[PDB]
Amino acid sequence: RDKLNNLVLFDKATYDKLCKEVPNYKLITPAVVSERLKIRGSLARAALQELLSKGLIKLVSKHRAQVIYTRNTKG
Amino acid sequence: IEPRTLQYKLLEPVLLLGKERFAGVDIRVRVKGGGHVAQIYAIRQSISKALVAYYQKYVDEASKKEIKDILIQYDRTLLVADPRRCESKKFGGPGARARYQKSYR
Amino acid sequence: TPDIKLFGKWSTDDVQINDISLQDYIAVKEKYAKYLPHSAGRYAAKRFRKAQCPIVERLTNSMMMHGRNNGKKLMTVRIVKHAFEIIHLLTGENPLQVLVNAIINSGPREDSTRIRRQAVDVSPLRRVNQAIWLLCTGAREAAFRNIKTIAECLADELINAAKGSSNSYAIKKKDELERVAKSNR
Amino acid sequence: QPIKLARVTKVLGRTGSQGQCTQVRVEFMDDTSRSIIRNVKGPVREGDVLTLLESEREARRL
Amino acid sequence: GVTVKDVNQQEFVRALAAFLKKSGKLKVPEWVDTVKLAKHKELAPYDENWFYTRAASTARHLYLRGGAGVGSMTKIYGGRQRNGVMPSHFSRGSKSVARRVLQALEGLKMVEKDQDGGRKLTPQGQRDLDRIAGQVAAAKK
Amino acid sequence: SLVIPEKFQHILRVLNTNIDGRRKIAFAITAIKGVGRRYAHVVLRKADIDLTKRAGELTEDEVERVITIMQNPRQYKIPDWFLNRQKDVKDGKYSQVLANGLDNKLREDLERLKKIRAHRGLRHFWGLRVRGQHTKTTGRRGRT
RNA sequence: UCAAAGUUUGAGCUC
RNA sequence: GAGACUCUGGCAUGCUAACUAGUUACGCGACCCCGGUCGGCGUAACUUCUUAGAGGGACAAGUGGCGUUCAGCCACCCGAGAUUGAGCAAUAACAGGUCUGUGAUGCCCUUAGAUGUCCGGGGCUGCACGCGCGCUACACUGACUGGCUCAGCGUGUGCCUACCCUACGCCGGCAGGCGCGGGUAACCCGUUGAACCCCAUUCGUGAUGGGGAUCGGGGAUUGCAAUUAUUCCCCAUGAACGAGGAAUUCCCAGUAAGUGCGGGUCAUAAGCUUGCGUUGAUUAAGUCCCUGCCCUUUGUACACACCGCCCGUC
Ligand SMILES: [Mg+2]
Ligand SMILES: [Mg+2]
Ligand SMILES: [Mg+2]
Ligand SMILES: [Mg+2]
Ligand SMILES: [Mg+2]
Ligand SMILES: [Mg+2]
Ligand SMILES: [Mg+2]
Ligand SMILES: [Mg+2]
Ligand SMILES: [Mg+2]
Ligand SMILES: [Mg+2]
Repeated sequence: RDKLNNLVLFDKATYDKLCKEVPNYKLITPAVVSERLKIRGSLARAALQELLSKGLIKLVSKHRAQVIYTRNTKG
Repeated sequence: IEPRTLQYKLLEPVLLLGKERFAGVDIRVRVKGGGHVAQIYAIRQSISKALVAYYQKYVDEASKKEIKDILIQYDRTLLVADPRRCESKKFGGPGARARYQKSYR
Repeated sequence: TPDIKLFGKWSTDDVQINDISLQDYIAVKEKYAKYLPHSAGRYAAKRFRKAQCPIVERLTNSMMMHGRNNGKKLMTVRIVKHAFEIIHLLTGENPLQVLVNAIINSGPREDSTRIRRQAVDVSPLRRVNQAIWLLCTGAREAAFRNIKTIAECLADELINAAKGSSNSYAIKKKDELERVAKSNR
Repeated sequence: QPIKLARVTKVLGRTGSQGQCTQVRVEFMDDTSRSIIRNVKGPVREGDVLTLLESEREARRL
Repeated sequence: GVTVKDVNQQEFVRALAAFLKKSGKLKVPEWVDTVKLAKHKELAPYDENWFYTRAASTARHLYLRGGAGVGSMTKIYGGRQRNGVMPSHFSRGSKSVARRVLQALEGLKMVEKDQDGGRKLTPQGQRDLDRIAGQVAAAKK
Repeated sequence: SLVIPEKFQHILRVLNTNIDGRRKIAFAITAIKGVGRRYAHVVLRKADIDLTKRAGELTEDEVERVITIMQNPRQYKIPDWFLNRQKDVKDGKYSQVLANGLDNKLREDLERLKKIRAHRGLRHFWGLRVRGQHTKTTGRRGRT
C-alpha cells in the first residue's frame, strides 16, 4: 500500500540545504534524515558520518543495529 | 566489562552502599553454572555478600548490620533468593506445557 | 556517586506528579526508580508484587511483542533507554512527567462488562496496565517498516500521547469506547 | 460535571460473569463526608482510588 | 600493563590487522580473495584483509586457551547454520581457511607447536599481544 | 560521492541484461545473467573494488571488467569449482556460458533428454516432483 | 422484567 | 484413592573419607611498572572446595482478628528453606485403536497341478483436488559481515556385527586425504572449547540480503540397489506472504514466549520423535458468565440413555 521511493544522492542545492538545516535538528539519525528528505538510511548513515568527518555533529550512541547522532550540545 | 549492556545492573548495589565500604577491598569474582545473565545477576549478589561477610567476620558486626540494613531498606531481592529456574519441555506435546495437540477434523 | 546521588544527570527532588488522581498508586518516586527497567524479576508473582514492579519495567514488558522479540529484554530496554533520553531531548520535560501524562490520558477510567454490557470505572492496576499496553501497540504500529528507529519513534510516541493528539491507536480505542458507552449506558 | 476521586472503604461484593466486578462503597478524599456505591471491573481492593467523570451512575448489585 | 581482556575487541581486530600488515610478513595465502568464510556463510568477510583478522582471533584464542587445533578453533568458532525452513544446527568453520590461518601464524612466529601437541603462544607472540594491547589501550584511553 | 556522479546510469546493460543502480555493488551486478551473488562476489575479489560503494557509483567500465572476467573466467583467473558452467557441453573448454548461450544450452538439455527418451526428460515434460514430494499434494496454482 | 438452539450407517447394544 | 511412600533439590566448613579430586602455606623463572601472570617447576599434611556412604535437618516456629478461642483461614511478621520437583496414580467407560512387533493369538479356511515358501522388482513417495500435525515468512526492537562468551543434556573401538572417542603437524569451499599419540575412560575424548550476550561496520523500510518452497546443469559422499530427487556439496530462477477476517492452538513464575544444544534411532545423521541448556514477561488471588467440570435439589413418556424419544399430511 505505502512505499518509500528514496533518493540515493544529494544534489548541490540539497547540499546547501543540508549544510544549513540538518545540524539544527536535535535528533540526527540516518533514519531521521531519510524520512524527512526521502533518502536511504545507509547513505544517510554515511552522510551523518560525513558531518562527523567535516566536523559538524557530535555522537550520542552509535551501535551496529541503531545509531544516534546530534548537533553538538546546544548550550 | 562485557556484557556492557548489563553494567548498571552491576552497580546498583555498589551505588546503594557507596564506595566507602568497598574502598578497603579488592575482590575478584569467580563464576560458574547457569547462563551469562543468570551468572551476572549472581555475581551482583555475591560481591555484596562477600563484603558483608568481610565486616561481619574479620571486624566488628555493627558494620555488617549497617550495610545489611541499608540493603534491606533499599531492595529485598538482594536477600530473598531467586529460586527461579528454567522449566523443561515435557513429552506428550510440541511445547513445554501443552499435552499433545488435540486435532479435530 | 556514593554518598549524594545525581542519578546520572537527574535530580531526585523537583519532579512534580501533576494529576492528583494517580498520585499514591503510581508508586514512582524516591525509591522505586532504578537504573534500568530490567531487573531480576519475580514482579508478577503475587498480586501486588506486580504493583511494586517499577513502571519503567512495565513499559519494557509491554514493548516486547510480535514473536521475534519475546524475551529480548536488554534490547527492548535499550529501546526504552534511548527513547526516554530522546523524549527529554525534544520536548524538554522530565520523561516520567510526559509519561504520567500518558498514564493519565491513555488509562481508561472505565470499561464495560456483563452485569448488553454496562460500563464501570476500573481499578488502578488494570487501568495503568491498560495505558502502558495501549501506547506500546501505538509506538510499534507507527515505527513498523520505516527507517526511523523504534527507540526514536517510541520517544515521539510518548510525546504525542502526553499531548493527546487523537492520532494514537490508544486514543482511537478510548474515543470509540467512550462515545459508544454514552449511546448505550 | 467535574471530576471526582473516591477511595474504596469497603468491598461489597463481586458481580459479573466471573464475579469480576466489585460493587464498592467509596469515600471521597475531597469531601471526606460523601460516599457512594458502584461496581468496578478489573482487580479491585478495599482502598484504592477511582477518577469518576460522574459519581451519579450506580451498578445493580446481585 | 594491558591485555586482550582489558581491550574492547572491535577496534582490537582493526589495530591488529594494521599491526600485522605493518609487519608485512605473514605470507598471506593466494586464495584469500576467492575464499568464502564457511560453506554455510553467504558472503566473504567484511574486512578486506580478513585473513589477518582471523589470524588475530585464532592466535588470541590460543592465548586464551592454548593447544587449540583446527577442529578446536572451529568448535569455539561454530554457530548457526540458519537452515531457513529446516531446523538450525551447529556449524564448524571452513577448514581450508581455518587451517591456513593457523599455518600462517605458525609461519610468522606468533604460534608454536608445543611438545606433547597443541599450540602455545611464543615469546614473540606474547610480546606482540601486550604491545598491541598497550597501543589499543592508548586508543580507548 | 555525494554530488551526483557523471553519466549516472539509472540502468546499465550487460549481456543484453539491464542492471539496477539501487542495489549495492556486489548484489547489483548479479542482475547480470550467468553470474550470481557469490560468483559476482568472486569477480569483485579478483577486481580492485571497495565493495562498500554503491552500484550507482561504479562506472560502465567496471561492469564491463567484471563481465569480461566472468565470460572468460579461465582467461581472468576464476576457479573451475566456482563456475556456473562446470564441464561445458560443446567443447569442454572453460569459458562462461551466458543468457542466450544459456537458453540455447537449455534447448540442448531438452534435446538430450528427449532424444534418449530418459525418464527424467519425461519428468521435465510431465512436470512431476522429482525431489521426493507427494505430487498428490502439490502444484495447484498451475493445475487449475 | 424472556425474538432462536433442527438432524445424525442399513453394515450387528444385550443375560 | 488423595496423602503417605521412593528418588531428586536444599541445611549440614558436622561423622566416615580420596595421586583417576584437589588444597592451603611459600619460593623460584620470562617479561611489565617488590610484586602481578603462567594448564612452567619444587616443599607436606588435610579434606575448606570436590566426590558419596551413613546419620542428622523445619515444624504453622511468632503474632493479630475470626472460630466451642476447637480445626484452622486471611493477612502480616518471623526466617537460607513456611508448597523443590517428579514417578506412581481410584472405581468405571469409548464397543475410537492395536491379529501392522514376533513361533503374541482364538476361531474359520488353505498346503504340491499350492493361496506356502525362495530370488528380483514394485506400491507405501503413483496425482486435476482437500484437511490436520508441522516448517518458513511479511523485516531495522532487525538482517547482512567480522570479533568477543558462561552451559546443560551427552558419547567413545560392540559375542554374532561390518561402523569408536579422539589429542598433536600437513591437503579440498564442501564431501573428504598423509604423519605419530592418549583413552575401553574422573587418566584420553573434555576446562563437556553452545548460542545468546557484548563491540564497530554494512544494510535501509524494498515482495528487501525479508521468505527459501520448486528445479536445470554439475561435484562428493551414504548404500547391493533410490526413477518416488540417498545424502552433502557448487552456481542460478526465486510463489504467495507489507503482522492475520469468522474461526482456533498455547500460558500465572523462571511460567508463557525468543534462541540455539544433545540423545534414541544412528551407513549419509534429526526432516521422526524425545530431551538439553540460554534470555525472560503480562495478567488473576477473583469467579464459575463462556467452556468444561464437581455436588445438592428438581422434573422426565429417555435407559442400546438428547448423537434421545416421538407426531401428522402426502
Ligand atoms: Mg561461539
Ligand atoms: Mg422459538
Ligand atoms: Mg444413517
Ligand atoms: Mg500420595
Ligand atoms: Mg502374531
Ligand atoms: Mg530376490
Ligand atoms: Mg526500523
Ligand atoms: Mg533468499
Ligand atoms: Mg536465487
Ligand atoms: Mg409429574
